[PDB]
Amino acid sequence: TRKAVIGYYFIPTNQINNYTETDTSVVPFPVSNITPAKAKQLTHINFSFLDINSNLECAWDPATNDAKARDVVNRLTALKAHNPSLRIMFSIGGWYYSNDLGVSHANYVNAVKTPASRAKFAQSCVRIMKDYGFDGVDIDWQYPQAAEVDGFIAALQEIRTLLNQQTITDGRQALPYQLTIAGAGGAFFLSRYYSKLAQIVAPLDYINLMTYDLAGPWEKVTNHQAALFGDAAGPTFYNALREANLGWSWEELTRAFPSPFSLTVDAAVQQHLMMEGVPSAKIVMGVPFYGRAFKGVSGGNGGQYSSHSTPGEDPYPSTDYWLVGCEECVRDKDPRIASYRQLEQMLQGNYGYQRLWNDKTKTPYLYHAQNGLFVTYDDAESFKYKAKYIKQQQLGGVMFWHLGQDNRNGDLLAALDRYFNAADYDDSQLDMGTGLRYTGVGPGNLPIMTAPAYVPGTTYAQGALVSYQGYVWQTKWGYITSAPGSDSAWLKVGRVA
Amino acid sequence: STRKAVIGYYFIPTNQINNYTETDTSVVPFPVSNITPAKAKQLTHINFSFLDINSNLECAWDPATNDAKARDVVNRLTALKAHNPSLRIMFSIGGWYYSNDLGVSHANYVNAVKTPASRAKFAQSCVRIMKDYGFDGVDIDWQYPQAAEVDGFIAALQEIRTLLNQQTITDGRQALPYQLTIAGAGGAFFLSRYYSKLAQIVAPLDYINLMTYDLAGPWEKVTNHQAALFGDAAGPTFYNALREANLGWSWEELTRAFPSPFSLTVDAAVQQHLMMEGVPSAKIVMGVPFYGRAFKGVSGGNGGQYSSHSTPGEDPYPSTDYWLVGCEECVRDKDPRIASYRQLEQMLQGNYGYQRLWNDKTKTPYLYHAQNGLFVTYDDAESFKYKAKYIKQQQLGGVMFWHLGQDNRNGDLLAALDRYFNAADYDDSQLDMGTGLRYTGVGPGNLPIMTAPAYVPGTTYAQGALVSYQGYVWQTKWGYITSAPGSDSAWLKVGRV
Repeated sequence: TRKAVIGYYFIPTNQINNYTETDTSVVPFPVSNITPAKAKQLTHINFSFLDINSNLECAWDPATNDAKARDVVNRLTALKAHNPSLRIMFSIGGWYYSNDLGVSHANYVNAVKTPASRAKFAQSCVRIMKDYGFDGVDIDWQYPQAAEVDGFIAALQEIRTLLNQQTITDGRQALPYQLTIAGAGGAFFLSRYYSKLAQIVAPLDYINLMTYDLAGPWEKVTNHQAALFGDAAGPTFYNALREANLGWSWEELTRAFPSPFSLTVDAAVQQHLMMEGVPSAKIVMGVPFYGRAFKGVSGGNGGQYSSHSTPGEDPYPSTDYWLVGCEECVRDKDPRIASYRQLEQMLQGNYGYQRLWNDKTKTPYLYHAQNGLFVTYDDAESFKYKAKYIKQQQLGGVMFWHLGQDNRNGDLLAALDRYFNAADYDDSQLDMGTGLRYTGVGPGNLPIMTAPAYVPGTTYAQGALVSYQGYVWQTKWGYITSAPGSDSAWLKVGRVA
Repeated sequence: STRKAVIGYYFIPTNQINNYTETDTSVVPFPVSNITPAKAKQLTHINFSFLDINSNLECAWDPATNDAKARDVVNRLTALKAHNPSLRIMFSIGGWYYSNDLGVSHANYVNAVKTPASRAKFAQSCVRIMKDYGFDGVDIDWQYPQAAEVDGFIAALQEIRTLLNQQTITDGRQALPYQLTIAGAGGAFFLSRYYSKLAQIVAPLDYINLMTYDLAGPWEKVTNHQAALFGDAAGPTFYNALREANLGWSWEELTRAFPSPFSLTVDAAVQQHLMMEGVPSAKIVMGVPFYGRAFKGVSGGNGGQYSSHSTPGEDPYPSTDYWLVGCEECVRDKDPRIASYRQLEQMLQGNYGYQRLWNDKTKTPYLYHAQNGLFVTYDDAESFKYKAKYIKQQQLGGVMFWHLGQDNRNGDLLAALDRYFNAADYDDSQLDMGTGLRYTGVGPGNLPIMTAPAYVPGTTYAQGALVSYQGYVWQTKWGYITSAPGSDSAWLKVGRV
């Protein structure tokens, strides 16, 4: 089955309102930059972002010129003429609109509250989808928590019911309307809804993991923002999933959530697979088409794992643009982030950067010795390892943020497509390295084990193993005269064949 | 100034009941007349033991019991009330022999609490037995109900409480109400069976009498004190079974409440009870042993403490070798592994080769026989000074002990307990409680009082920040916290306002 390749197309309201395909100082990335070749390389384009208004319905930002919005969407849906499998999805949410302190956060919480609100919200999503010509709905709430999760789940279920009926009504069985969400790619935010992952994923075609932004100026130590595997020399983090309302014992939590651990792409994927009922085929790995930069770093390890003097707040609080050669940073007023397009140009500009590679994390980084700069980013080489991981782990595919950040020729997208589909690419001998893998085991993903059946009336010593009611259990202490189950003395360690 | 409870077990095997006499210790070692008026005044409760739960699922005497003899023995005990208007003669149902998992009547306990009808019939039989023989309350000693049986056990106790309170009104006993108590586990391993529902178990009781002894024994590989008040870092430590109880707490919560490994001591048991919300200190009674446990084959260097040994742990004693030199009662009872304080005192004053030593951390005595390689852990009037001070400082309900027949002829241990609680001329203000290890877990029931600024919606908090909300003080487990305590898993309750 073809791997999904989901690329975000993000355009701010002011660019839609002044949309033009002949002035990059107004619209840096017009839809006309997406050629038939690029369209064939994508399976989904996530148009972003729509929002939820105070009337608790899906809607465009009110300042949007509707005619111009339709025109932009039309340019994207016209790409389907070049690829019969391509879907132009629309995404509702994003950090700015939906974060806890975001401008529309209350609308997300309130829309999912009751059967009536969820029905009204769900119907609005399908109305918008049909009115503008989209092929599916993507929800990007960053992120629901606590009492909001059950409502969020019911909302997704309702949208799924409505989309499925719309597929039949429209005779779209060959290209059914889809439903996806962008999910947390790190344990801190993931802990908010982790316990109910199976219910969240059930109504979805895919859950697109935001496996990037795992490092940044807001952290005290420089690090790779999207390491595939861990580097013991790099920083480690508290495993927040140990605090999710799971109802597991101390041993169970400890075995499932080693801590401290390496915040990596592999960690997020494995944390999702640890939960029962989350299929690998629905998990999509996200990758960044941009890098993050730090200043005031020390040499020694190429700027890796160093203290730094980079402002961590937003917006960038200063007027000094210190990322040498990054003119894009000047225009966007932030020297802490840059598109791959720009980073690649900086590499061809003889500006003093050295491209280095970490063979444990399988990601590149730039080090500017002279000025004390470190940049963590991804490229066609790190994507070889990530694509092989997607294949080996049987994931659904890849997602990326965002199309406008690829170089002009679209090389990163072309690479992803090549690694999944080209007859002339062979990664059978690609060595995945010895970087740290996430090895937690959840009572939801126990290995097959074999042990003698439990015998009532028997007294068991510490560490004894027995099979009982479908699982293999181990004693945590001695003189056990109780049967396996809720009784504190027994630990579920495997599944009986 | 509420009087501390002093609860002594009066245990009498059936054959002694059937051959009861107060003029021939060869047949009845400890007859009721040995409880002089002076001793009766020092007790608040005598727990007559043991009754059982029969196949009919009702409280009952041992079938081989001569009922007329039993009634006469009981009447002799209730006659003691003539010397102490506060004295209650309770009866205890259970004990290890009848109710342990592999015990002869275990099935009856599990079955008696299964349904509303089985419970009503069982509860009714307890009150009937109480009234018919003239007892003043019901003590249940099931060792011990398991997780699946706990809810039934709780409901049974609530039923008995309801019937007892009705009987108190019907009998005009407002001045000395009928009581309900249980003997509770004094070590974490057995306590973990019902720990999660401690509050519910304790609600219908006047007292929960902790069996804070037998914390060392031949079933353990390392010799140790069986009732250390506080811990000795040089002694063995144990796995904290409570972290595996069915609490539903988070990793941080479980970890801070249940350090592991830990020192199995009397203080640990008491503090573990106080950590639960709804368990009042006034209902907690500290058990103490009037007997010592002996080990053979110990080595030197620590006076016999913390040594490997060659003592059989099975019951009955699997040999005919009575190796506890000087212990005549051990031959009588065919078991050299247990000796009454009465017998130990005689062995000490004899010239048998024992040396009495004192561990100033655990605040308990022990005997070491250098010639034969023997170790004995026991309690005496000196260890009782520290335990009585602890009962007062911690505002516990009182003390319980097993058993009356093991005190010396002058009743010195019972007299000591009464002295430490009630003598106008005893002063323990200067008694040094030592530097032994205290149990430092913190749970919902013993959060320290603290102050912190009120939580403010919309504020972002760093790692370690403290706020007050809903009457508790909370601290963040990581950074960039954007929601409220009780809704965001990043907050840990660490104090009480």
